[PDB]
Amino acid sequence: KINFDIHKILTLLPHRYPILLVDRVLELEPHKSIKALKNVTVNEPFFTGHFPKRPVMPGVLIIEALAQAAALLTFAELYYFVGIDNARFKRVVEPGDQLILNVTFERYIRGIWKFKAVAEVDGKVAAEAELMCTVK
Amino acid sequence: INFDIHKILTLLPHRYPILLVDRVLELEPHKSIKALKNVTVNEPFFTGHFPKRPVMPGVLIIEALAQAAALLTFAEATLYYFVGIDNARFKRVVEPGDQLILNVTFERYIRGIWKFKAVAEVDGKVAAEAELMCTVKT
Amino acid sequence: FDIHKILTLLPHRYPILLVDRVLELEPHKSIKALKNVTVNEPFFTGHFPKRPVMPGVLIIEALAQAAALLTFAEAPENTLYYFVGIDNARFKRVVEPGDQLILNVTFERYIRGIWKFKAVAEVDGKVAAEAELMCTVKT
Amino acid sequence: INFDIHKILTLLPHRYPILLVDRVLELEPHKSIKALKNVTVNEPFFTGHFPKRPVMPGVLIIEALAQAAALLTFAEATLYYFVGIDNARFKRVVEPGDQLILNVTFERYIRGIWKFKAVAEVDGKVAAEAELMCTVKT
Amino acid sequence: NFDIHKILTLLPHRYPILLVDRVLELEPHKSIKALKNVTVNEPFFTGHFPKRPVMPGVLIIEALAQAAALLTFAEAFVGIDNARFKRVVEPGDQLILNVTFERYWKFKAVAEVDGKVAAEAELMC
Amino acid sequence: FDIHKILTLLPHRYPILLVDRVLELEPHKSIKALKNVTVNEPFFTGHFPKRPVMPGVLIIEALAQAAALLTFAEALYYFVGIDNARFKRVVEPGDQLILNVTFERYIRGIWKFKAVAEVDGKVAAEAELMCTVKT
Repeated sequence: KINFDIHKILTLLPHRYPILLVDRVLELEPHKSIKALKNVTVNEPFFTGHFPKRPVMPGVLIIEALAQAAALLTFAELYYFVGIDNARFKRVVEPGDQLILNVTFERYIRGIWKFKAVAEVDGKVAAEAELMCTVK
Repeated sequence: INFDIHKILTLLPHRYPILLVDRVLELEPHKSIKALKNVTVNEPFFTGHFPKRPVMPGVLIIEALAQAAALLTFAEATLYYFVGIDNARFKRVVEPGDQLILNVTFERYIRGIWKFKAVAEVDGKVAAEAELMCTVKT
Repeated sequence: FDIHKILTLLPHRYPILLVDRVLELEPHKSIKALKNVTVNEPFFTGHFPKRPVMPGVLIIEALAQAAALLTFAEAPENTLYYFVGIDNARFKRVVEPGDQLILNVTFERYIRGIWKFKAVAEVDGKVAAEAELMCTVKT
Repeated sequence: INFDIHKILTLLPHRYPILLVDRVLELEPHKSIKALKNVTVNEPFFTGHFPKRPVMPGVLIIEALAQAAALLTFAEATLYYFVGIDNARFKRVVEPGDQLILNVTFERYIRGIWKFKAVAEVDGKVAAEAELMCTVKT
Repeated sequence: NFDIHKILTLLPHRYPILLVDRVLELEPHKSIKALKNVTVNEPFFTGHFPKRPVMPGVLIIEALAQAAALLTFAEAFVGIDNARFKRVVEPGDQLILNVTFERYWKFKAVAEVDGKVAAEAELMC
Repeated sequence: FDIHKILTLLPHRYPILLVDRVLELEPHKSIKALKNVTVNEPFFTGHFPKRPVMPGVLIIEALAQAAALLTFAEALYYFVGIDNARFKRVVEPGDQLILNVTFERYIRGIWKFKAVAEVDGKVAAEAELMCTVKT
């Protein structure tokens, strides 16, 4: 089980501020599954407008985080979203949460990858979804 | 009905850097909406996505589709949250210069969940399509 | 041509690269370019908080970046672009999120390091702004 | 009359990233003003203009001067609009480290339009000069 | 024990310099344990440093000082001393902000990551 | 020397490069640098929304980068200590922060410095800084 840091991540993904959303890889079973982390703090650029009176992590960004972990899983050992399916959001995610990013490989069919993805906060499920991706 | 960024601002709580609807082109209240989102290289996400080559992140397209949906909800009538996204497919890369036409049609309401069919078009071709489910709180 | 050719020709980057695409190009004579205006632009938070209004000076900036594309095209980080003068600039319409700013620039004259252009920005076939622009190029 | 960024905040609506006047040093009410604008490399435009060589955009010097003109207009007396720029000349490249002295003398008022003579100086030498036409709406 | 929303009502600080995400334990008028999450998606990381992300030391002091204001204004910046930085704080760290009241407003402060001390300092207000 | 030499010597960038210009340099002994303070800086929007105030810790950071400049001038940057830092003035948009940094001692990988930030000739902040350079 491979474990690596934000420095290794930078060499693997083209994503940068303000939309690189994986801080750390905790466990990685190459080409099979990955456990990554995404710290959530009030000091991130979107919180100021989502929402002014009350900070809420945009759910589309939890999906983005997961798809970035999916990409680490692919690239480890540019990225493009092809499909999102069965996305369910089950908790408002806020400043202070750590966002465990669990993603498993499912299939590859002609340059499209299907992944199963779950984001947890404190053992509970915050969101889940099936992601489909391609590189170019 | 049709309105501008100024009415939009009075209807959505979203602000920069994640207010992603510029104009309402048509609103058939409580039924359907065609809204506009201008994509320009002068947006803060393009610097990181991706440094070599600008690409509008697919998820912000979904996000823009949801704010069109909230307008549909809120117009002719408080925070907006996602509960589900199904059958979300991305068919075209969207770039600086494109106008993102945001077509949203209300489908059902059930115990706080609003469901919509959403289609984002650029030049009359489908860039993304998804089914959206959202709720409203506090 | 598109935002990618544009990126290979101009040194300007965020938050001041204000041309998205080139619609028409009569090489060394004139250019019609496009700048999409959206509320998701960093200057709108400050200009103004109550009511988004595209700042007139940035329309001018967009017109001058177009002029520079006219200059650098059919002809990377270290050749820079500078306003030397602006004459006869008139702002006729307020430009807003939603508007597509059509950037029309025609080359008029070059001498001893200065390019003069006649520039007109339009929104929906109506004149938003017009100016005479004088610019130079260094290192 | 000498006042600071705090009085300034009460008189002008402009805010970050386009409030470009830091301090007023001299005000002859409704006739002339000397304001101040600190140029530092920690300003959001410098990263794009230009990467690897900071250059204050000339149009933001024009903007700074116009805000000094707005102050001249609003003090000892609600949005602000550019109507015109004429005879704009840029004589020095302005950089991080330079203090910009914003000199604005009122010149005429005809049917809604204020006109001003404007000069921006760095270290006693002229960085930019221009004639500015402005108007106040809603 | 209280959250970001509560914090927002007690500190005037806002983005990009509000650096307390959550208060884990407060013993009023006496001590506070506070949390500040560190992620690569914070605005300073892009120039500190370009090759290599590294949380500015002075920002850990800022976070501890905010942790200390919370101690002060709940149930209701003049000097730093003996500040030492022992560990580089990085994206992914959960920065635990410990602040005890030591006299009066002086404080002893220790920012811990993963139970190791990241930095420590005396603070006055 | 100017912001352009400064860029060639510090690795720091926006939004945390906080020296605009070096005014005097006694190589390996001392430095007088400049930091322009303007409302158009990213931190002011949050510190504080009502009322701009430059944060005390960013003055320290400015002084520390002046020390980096001093260390690197005629020959990554890490803070190791800060001592006897007092803040004696509220610095505002419009102020020029004069960054006075004297080098004192290098023992065992630690550079030590006395640092003073002045506004309008009067003292704004003063501190002893300990730093070290890695990689």
